Amino acid sequence: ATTGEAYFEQLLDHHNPEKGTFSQRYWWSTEYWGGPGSPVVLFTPGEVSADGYEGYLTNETLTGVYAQEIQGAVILIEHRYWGDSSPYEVLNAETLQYLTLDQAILDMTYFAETVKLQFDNSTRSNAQNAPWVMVGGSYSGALTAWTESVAPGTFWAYHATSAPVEAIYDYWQYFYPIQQGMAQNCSKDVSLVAEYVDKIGKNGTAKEQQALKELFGLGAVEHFDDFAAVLPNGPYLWQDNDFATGYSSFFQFCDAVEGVEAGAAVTPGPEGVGLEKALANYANWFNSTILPDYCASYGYWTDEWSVACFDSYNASSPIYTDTSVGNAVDRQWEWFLCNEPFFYWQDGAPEGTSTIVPRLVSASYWQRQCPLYFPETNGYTYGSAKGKNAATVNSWTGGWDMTRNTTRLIWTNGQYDPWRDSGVSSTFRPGGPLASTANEPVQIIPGGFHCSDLYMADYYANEGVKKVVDNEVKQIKEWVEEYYA
Ligand SMILES: *[C@@H]1O[C@H](CO)[C@@H](O[C@@H]2O[C@H](CO)[C@@H](OC3O[C@H](CO[C@H]4O[C@H](CO[C@H]5O[C@H](CO)[C@@H](O)[C@H](O)[C@@H]5O)[C@@H](O)[C@H](O[C@H]5O[C@H](CO)[C@@H](O)[C@H](O)[C@@H]5O[C@H]5O[C@H](CO)[C@@H](O)[C@H](O)[C@@H]5O)[C@@H]4O)[C@@H](O)[C@H](O[C@H]4O[C@H](CO)[C@@H](O)[C@H](O)[C@@H]4O[C@H]4O[C@H](CO)[C@@H](O)[C@H](O)[C@@H]4O[C@H]4O[C@H](CO)[C@@H](O)[C@H](O)[C@@H]4O)[C@@H]3O)[C@H](O)[C@H]2NC(C)=O)[C@H](O)[C@H]1NC(C)=O
Ligand SMILES: *[C@@H]1O[C@H](CO)[C@@H](O[C@H]2O[C@H](CO)[C@@H](O[C@H]3O[C@H](CO)[C@@H](O)[C@H](O)[C@@H]3O)[C@H](O)[C@H]2NC(C)=O)[C@H](O)[C@H]1NC(C)=O
Ligand SMILES: *[C@@H]1O[C@H](CO)[C@@H](O[C@H]2O[C@H](CO)[C@@H](O)[C@H](O)[C@H]2NC(C)=O)[C@H](O)[C@H]1NC(C)=O
Ligand SMILES: *[C@@H]1O[C@H](CO)[C@@H](O[C@H]2O[C@H](CO)[C@@H](O)[C@H](O)[C@H]2NC(C)=O)[C@H](O)[C@H]1NC(C)=O
Ligand SMILES: *[C@@H]1O[C@H](CO)[C@@H](O)[C@H](O)[C@H]1NC(C)=O
Ligand SMILES: *[C@@H]1O[C@H](CO)[C@@H](O)[C@H](O)[C@H]1NC(C)=O
Ligand SMILES: *[C@@H]1O[C@H](CO)[C@@H](O)[C@H](O)[C@H]1NC(C)=O
Repeated sequence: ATTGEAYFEQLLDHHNPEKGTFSQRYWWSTEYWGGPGSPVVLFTPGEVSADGYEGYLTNETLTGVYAQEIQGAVILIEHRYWGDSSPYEVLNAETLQYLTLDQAILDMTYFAETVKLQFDNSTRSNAQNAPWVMVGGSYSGALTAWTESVAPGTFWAYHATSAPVEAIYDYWQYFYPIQQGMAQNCSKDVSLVAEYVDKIGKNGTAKEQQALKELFGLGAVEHFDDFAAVLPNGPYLWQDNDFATGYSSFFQFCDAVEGVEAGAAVTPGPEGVGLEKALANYANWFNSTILPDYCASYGYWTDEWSVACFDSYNASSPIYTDTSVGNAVDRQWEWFLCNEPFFYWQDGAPEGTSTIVPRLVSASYWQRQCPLYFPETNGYTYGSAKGKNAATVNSWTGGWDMTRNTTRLIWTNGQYDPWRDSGVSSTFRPGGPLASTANEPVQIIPGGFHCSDLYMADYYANEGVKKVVDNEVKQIKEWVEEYYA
């Protein structure tokens, strides 16, 4: 009773049943369940082992809150090819061929119709006889949206928060919301430094380049674009923020760039400190607070001051060659990027557009790594090597244009979510950010980050988030009640 774990026999290839099944881990809770015929909330963590995600079964998360508000069960399902839910122990271009969006979608619908639940083994709790609500954020949010688009008729309702539904090759706009959200002074100074790094990369002497690398403690990094590629570590911490993280790693970064200590009486205004100070501060912040134990955290290395993990040009690096399901880099997600292909390459902005990341960090810098991760094996290669591209995925899914004709799907996006401009509220989406309708609601959380509505800590910290949560819960509750009308 109440909680449990089990294995579901998921179809390897939904288009060829006869190729067989594999074991896929899921967890359940009936804590708020009303009994046979009551609703069910389904959620996958997405691109990660499900270990330590048990919280999504409780009302400390939005999934548990939905369940509580509609008297439903809650099921956490581990995504295929992660954790204990991989059909193969070795992951290369051949074995990864069944890690595709299409498969992942049909997993969800097939599971909802097919699973034999321990808590109700009469089919009264399956999707045929009870309203299932699929919820997700980030990639899992996209999978949720993509399912409503590609495979409607199983789930009663869908909620996708921070969903990158549009595949984008040169996703320089990853950084644009960070640039909008950051302090004026930090934004300006980080920009200065990023542009200076471009300048030295292109038009500097060998000594100037060696010296610049020394400032960051990266004298030993061979390729100048590998060095440039570490600078985004600053802006990347924006993605770790929510409304309950306070003076987080990100805000420490900005303070370091501006050159002040936490709680300083005297701070610079919006003008900032300028290049000379900013560069010094940025380099020292990285050298002293980020570099130590950075490579060691991958497990493949152990020296505190190692720079081995920064080498994107070494084809033998364990980052590329570790084919195991438990690999440290999440090559499973890299597969989706190179194969589907999503790409989502996080780049410096085009000439003529202000950037907070060096232009030397380019789409090409990332695309070069795909064949290192996935060398041709038995004639099998990554999709984008056979000229599959962004348009390939978008034609089929609809991308951010799947919004034309939707049924009981609600969206949430964050004002300053790095993933915003790959989703329906992108400032760069043709027709503009998607206009909310009663049929297809979209809310943008003011000052929001990535999936800021999933954590109930954010509900209590922030009025904006509470507002948004109340609305979307009420919307799911109204839609769910309609099922029984
Ligand atoms: C120019 O450059 C400046 C330098 O970089 C730059 O400055 C800083 O700006 C950033 C951006 O806002 C500041 O960020 C944050 O800081 C907030 C915390 O502040 C206090 O604490 C820090 C750190 O110190 C302490 O803690 C450490 C250990 O953790 C100790 O070692 C230490 O002893 C301290 O206790 C400190 O730096 C701050 O200091 C200043 O402000 C105090 C007043 O509070 C002054 O006394 C002091 O002199 C400092 O100020 C001076 O600078 C300001 C300008 O910033 C001048 O006006 C002033 O005259 C002085 O010169 C504070 O002591 C932190 O809460 C912020 O985070 C919140 O928001 C983010 C973003 O949304 C959320 O992700 C996060 O979860 C958190 O959210 C919550 O609060 C929101 C309300 O803002 C709310 O919407 C949200 O829901 C959530 O709230 C709820 O939770 C709260 C608890 O977390 C709760 O209170 C609330 O009720 C809700 O429950 C953010 O991290 C950064 O601190 C500044 N750094 C400085 C000044 O040193 C400046 O902005 C740039 N300017 C321009 C124009 O570009
Ligand atoms: C920026 O990054 C550098 C590495 O790229 C850091 O360095 C060095 O770090 C330590 C600390 O100085 C040196 O080590 C020694 O530490 C022990 C401490 O007891 C000594 O007993 C012994 O002499 C060690 O050799 C490293 O050797 C040195 N590494 C390299 C490759 O130079 C540097 O500290 C860092 N700068 C900042 C400000 O953090
Ligand atoms: C979140 O869920 C918990 C656990 O179900 C809720 O907790 C408790 O509150 C119930 C309703 O008031 C009580 O009847 C239970 O005795 C109590 N359970 C436990 C284990 O402490 C909690 O209220 C929910 N949070 C909100 C804001 O509704
Ligand atoms: C490229 O990566 C490989 C694999 O990690 C590096 O390999 C090796 O070098 C280490 C550093 O001395 C040795 O300690 C390892 O035993 C060794 N491992 C293997 C599998 O060869 C290699 O040095 C890297 N090459 C460059 C030029 O950096
Ligand atoms: C369903 O569960 C009940 C629980 O007691 C069990 O007795 C019954 O045999 C189960 N039926 C089937 C068909 O598995
Ligand atoms: C480097 O030099 C070229 C040619 O003078 C110039 O047009 C360009 O702006 C410089 N590039 C960078 C990145 O600063
Ligand atoms: C929208 O889709 C529904 C369900 O597939 C369909 O029945 C309806 O006719 C469509 N409407 C439009 C305007 O395309």
